Amino acid sequence: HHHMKTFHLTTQSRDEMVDITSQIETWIRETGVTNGVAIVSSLHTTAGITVNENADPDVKRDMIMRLDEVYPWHHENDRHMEGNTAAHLKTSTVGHAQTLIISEGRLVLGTWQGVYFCEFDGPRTNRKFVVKLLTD
Amino acid sequence: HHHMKTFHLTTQSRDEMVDITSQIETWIRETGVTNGVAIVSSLHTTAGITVNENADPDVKRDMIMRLDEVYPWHHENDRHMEGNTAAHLKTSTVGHAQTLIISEGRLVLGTWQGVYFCEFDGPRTNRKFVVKLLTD
Amino acid sequence: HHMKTFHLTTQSRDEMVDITSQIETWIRETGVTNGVAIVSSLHTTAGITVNENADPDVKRDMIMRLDEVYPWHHENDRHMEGNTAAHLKTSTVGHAQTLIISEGRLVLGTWQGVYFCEFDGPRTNRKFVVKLLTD
Ligand code: NA
Repeated sequence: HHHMKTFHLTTQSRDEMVDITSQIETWIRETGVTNGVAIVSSLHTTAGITVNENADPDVKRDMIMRLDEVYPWHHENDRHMEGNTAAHLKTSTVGHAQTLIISEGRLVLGTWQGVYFCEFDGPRTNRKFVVKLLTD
Repeated sequence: HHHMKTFHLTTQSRDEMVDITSQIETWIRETGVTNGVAIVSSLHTTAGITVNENADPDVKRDMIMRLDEVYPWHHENDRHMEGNTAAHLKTSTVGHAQTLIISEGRLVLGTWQGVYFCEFDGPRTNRKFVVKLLTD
Repeated sequence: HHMKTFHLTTQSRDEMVDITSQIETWIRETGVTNGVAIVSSLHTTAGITVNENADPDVKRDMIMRLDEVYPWHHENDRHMEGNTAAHLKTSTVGHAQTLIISEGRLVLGTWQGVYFCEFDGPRTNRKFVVKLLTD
């Protein structure tokens, strides 16, 4: 498996930030990797990956709200037939992937940092992200 | 071998998203790397790298259009007299670099993911990105 | 395992601090020649970016534009602490950046420097980490 695993999620609304930290960690533990990096990569162009505050759900609510204002869903100048241009912008804005450091078997994250799958075009039943580990 | 290759682009307009997936894949094949990661990095402060929809050109058109509204070219509060502040914002917003996973001698990309060089201050004759592979 | 923590004290709400030289000094001390460096903020309100390292007006303008895109005060914010805008700016530039190391130097274009982006200062003992992976 080359320390690579695909994870599956079902999302429940257009916009959703799903904390995936524990899934990543549990799987690092399973592989036995102690030091290196983890690449966490959405397989989608309308859902991304970010790191942000892990405790107050109002942070992620406010992130979703602000991004909805920065990139409104409807725009008169949009040409992309599918209608989900805003989700493509949001995905490129937070990133499709994040690179995390692994030290002594743990993700190197501050106390309040968690890893989120950022759904911008839900609800969808088939969402996926990949985690790939590289060891020192 | 260092598994690092630099690529040259000439861009033809202020804003341009150029699909560079083939350059990256071709270099992976040439190096014989089967599993690991690829770091794709712009050498510029006014062009970045992103992963987004790789089939409908209207996605790229709309991305450029939306970014132009988020970061208008002319802004009364700008101090940077060269006049390309907006390009600097766009570059930091999409990122100067992306990290991709390599599995079975190919990039791990979802169905519609491609890698784009995002020119925000063209046309320019000597744009560069670097592809660095790391092996398992 | 070539990982080091660095502390910074920031001096205003918004500050872009050039950390390039600090990263490069670590690399030189470890003797790592080729690989990658992962530069990662430990904070949800400060990020890491790569941008223009010569003209201070670029980073002034970056801070200004970000403050317009994500205004500090917003009637619809529910996060009562008041620093929502810092969270958005952090996710927008990124909490971390990956840099290539070649011949003991960061692979950076002429005007490219690495910045710690404070969006909720001034604070003491802001931190980032640098992890090196060698070929
Ligand atoms: Na970003």
